[PDB]
Amino acid sequence: DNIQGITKPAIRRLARRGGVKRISGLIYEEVRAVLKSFLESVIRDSVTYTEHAKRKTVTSLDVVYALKRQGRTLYGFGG
Amino acid sequence: DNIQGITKPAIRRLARRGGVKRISGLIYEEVRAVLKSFLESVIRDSVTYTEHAKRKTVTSLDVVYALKRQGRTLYGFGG
Amino acid sequence: TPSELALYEIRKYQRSTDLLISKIPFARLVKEVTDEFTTKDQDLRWQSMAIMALQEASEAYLVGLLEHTNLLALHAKRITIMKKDMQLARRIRGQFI
Amino acid sequence: TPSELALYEIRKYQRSTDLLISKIPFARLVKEVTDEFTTKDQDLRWQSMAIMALQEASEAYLVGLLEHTNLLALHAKRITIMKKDMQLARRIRGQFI
Amino acid sequence: QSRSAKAGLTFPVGRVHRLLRRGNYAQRIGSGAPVYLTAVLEYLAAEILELAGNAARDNKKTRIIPRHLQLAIRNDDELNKLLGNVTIAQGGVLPNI
Amino acid sequence: SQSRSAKAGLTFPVGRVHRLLRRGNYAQRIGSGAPVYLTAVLEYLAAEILELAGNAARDNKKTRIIPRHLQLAIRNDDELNKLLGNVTIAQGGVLPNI
Amino acid sequence: WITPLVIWQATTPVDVKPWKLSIIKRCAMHPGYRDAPGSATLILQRFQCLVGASSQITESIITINCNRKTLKSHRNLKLDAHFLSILKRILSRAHPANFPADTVQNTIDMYLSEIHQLGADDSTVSLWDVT
Amino acid sequence: SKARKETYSSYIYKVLKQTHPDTGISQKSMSILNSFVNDIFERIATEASKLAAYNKKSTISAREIQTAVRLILPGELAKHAVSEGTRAVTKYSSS
Amino acid sequence: KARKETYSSYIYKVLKQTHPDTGISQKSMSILNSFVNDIFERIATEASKLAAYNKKSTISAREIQTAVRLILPGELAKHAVSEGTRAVTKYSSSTQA
Repeated sequence: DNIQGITKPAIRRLARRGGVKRISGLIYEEVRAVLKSFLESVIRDSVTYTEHAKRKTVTSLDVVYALKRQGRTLYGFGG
Repeated sequence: DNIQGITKPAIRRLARRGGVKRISGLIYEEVRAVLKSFLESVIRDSVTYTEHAKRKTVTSLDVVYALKRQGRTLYGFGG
Repeated sequence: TPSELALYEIRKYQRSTDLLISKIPFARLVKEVTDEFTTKDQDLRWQSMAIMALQEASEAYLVGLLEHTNLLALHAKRITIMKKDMQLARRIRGQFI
Repeated sequence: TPSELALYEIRKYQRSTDLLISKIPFARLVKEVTDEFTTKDQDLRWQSMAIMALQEASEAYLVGLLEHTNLLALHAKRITIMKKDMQLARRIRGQFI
Repeated sequence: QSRSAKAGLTFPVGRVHRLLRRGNYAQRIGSGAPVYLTAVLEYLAAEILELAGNAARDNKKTRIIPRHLQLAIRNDDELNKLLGNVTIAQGGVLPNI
Repeated sequence: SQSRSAKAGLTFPVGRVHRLLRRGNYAQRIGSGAPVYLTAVLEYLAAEILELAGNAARDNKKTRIIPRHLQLAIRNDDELNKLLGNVTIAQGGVLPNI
Repeated sequence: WITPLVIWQATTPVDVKPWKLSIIKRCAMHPGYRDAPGSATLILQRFQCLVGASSQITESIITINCNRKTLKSHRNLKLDAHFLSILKRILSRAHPANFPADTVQNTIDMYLSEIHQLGADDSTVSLWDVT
Repeated sequence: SKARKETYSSYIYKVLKQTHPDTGISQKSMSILNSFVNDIFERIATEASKLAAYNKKSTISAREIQTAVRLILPGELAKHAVSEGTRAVTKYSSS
Repeated sequence: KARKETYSSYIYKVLKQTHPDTGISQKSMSILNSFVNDIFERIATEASKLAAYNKKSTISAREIQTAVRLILPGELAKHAVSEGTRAVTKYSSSTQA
């Protein structure tokens, strides 16, 4: 599975960019779960936006607006 | 003057409502400081609303409007 | 035992719904704070229902902060809420900061 | 010493600005997730700049969560981020929960 | 015979129509929007009132209180997440167990 | 005839802002002095951020301004970090911390 | 009463003199005071923030430390509100546009807050560096 | 002498009596319910207006309102809400 | 040959006055456009909300000044209001003369 495709070195890299030194073995699954939940929310919002737009293709505009719905505004796209 | 006027039994009742069973000494004036900060943050926008309205009294509508602007919506006070 | 009385009053404040901070001192506090923000030409005016609204929001925020500090205390293996725990709660929730 | 190499690569990732998760697997992940949400009549369509946008927001959120977990770890006197610490960070920030 | 009487909605329809027109939300308003919004509002109000009433049944009191309203809202996890940012006046806090 | 952008001494446009406010469906009527005030404040904010980004680039001694520089300036300035606490910048990275 | 005072006028590493440290520490070490260990702890803490780390001053405090409820009460300085309220009015009346009442109360408060913080905690100047 | 207060009080009371007549309402609960209804209506209306303005749609219709309520209300309540709303609109059109 | 409204050349000219030479990437230009659009939208929404609150059909210089004072922290807000006041006074005086 490609959710398992997220490799352990990637999660180690992420936690270290956060600023950790030692990482336990139970962190990777929780990181995958939280990423899955955030993705589920953003995708559901983007999909309902594009379903209203009666288009079979989503757009960076719709992704930005899902992000603005979540309150995490993203810059450098759309406009 | 009245910052110490907020008496420590009130903070004790707040701590008991929160659910703790042990109390230190620093938390007293830390609660006083955080209350002062929250009060100033709300009061600034409440006074801004009142002054813009050209009225020279502060009302429940103005304070709940300031709270909703902050994001901590308050119910049961009308408007 | 102190724990018995402590837990009894925890029960009563868990099913209590009254204000815990003195009304006249709180009114004076907000009174003098909003006079501090004011120019010398005028003085502001305030209303009782506004005072209750501000107090109610204030203790909603305070109860949230204090229960989060209690959770941090449980994390730190200490039943005592302390200075570093309160600092950490304030930082992590990070409102108007 | 392991600490020397660890700190060197911490330096390089502190002044690094590239994506850290593989592009094709991430694209497949979002691909299959959004097909999972779909009815059987159609299939959705996606675009590369949208993929970068979603990935960028995802790792912004992830870096925030991980640095908060590191702060909790410092609070708990342990240099190791662990299950309870991550649970606590997720709860306290409490987004879409 | 009122439009609300035909619609079967307790909440009025022309009221919502005039509110939508007054609020300049759009340059031109529709006709099914007021009835749809009124129906949604009535459903939500009936749901919250019924849950508060059930909380009252469990409270064996003929008078319902903001205490019971907070009980219903916070006990329903979905409603709590929908209304996470609001604070109920004189609502109290939930018992630990 | 010179433009009232030139009357206001503002590089940012006033007519475009006025049209956007008229067609933005914000209020029933738009004030005459509203667009000039809005253009002035927008230009002041943009100029301040551009000055900060240019200072950051000069400190970094590259003539090109990058999202990394923009994020660095925004996160280093408290008055801007307060206004932009939640928004994230694409390809901005994280401010280096000890 | 002079213990809160001594905290105030001495704000420099120079005023933190070892002969002054010996006198303050010995009084706390002296048995017949009943208040020097409470008084010396704040003075030593005030002297700590002035000179820096001062590993010599933390070894003296831990020897003279108390249950620190009284130290919390000793950290707080109780000044009469009625005394200061009249003083603010008196100062403003005598000297207009001098010693404002708001700052007079504020100046006392930060002097009081300094005591509270103890528990938690031709000479050549170049015109080139003048900013 | 006083401009009438625009509330939903009579309709909320009627809904409660339709459900069950034994109990009553307190004034604070009444204000809480009024504020909640007003907030929900404002949220939905603002969302519909913003969504219509996005697709340069000059008008607001049932489709836009349904999409807005799907955006705001979580799916569990949204299913029942859209079902009942569609029922109401279709029966109103029939009438 | 249809022109799309975007504050690109104007920000380029502002940078030209700021420094004799300074390059900006396309991503940086898009970020600046998004930021200015966000700020304009926030201020316009605040002004419209204030007008709706005060039962006023129109917004004006005072309305926008109050709105921007609300949005910005006071330190930048005083600079912004000084900007607006001197700009509007000099614009009105030029028309009269």
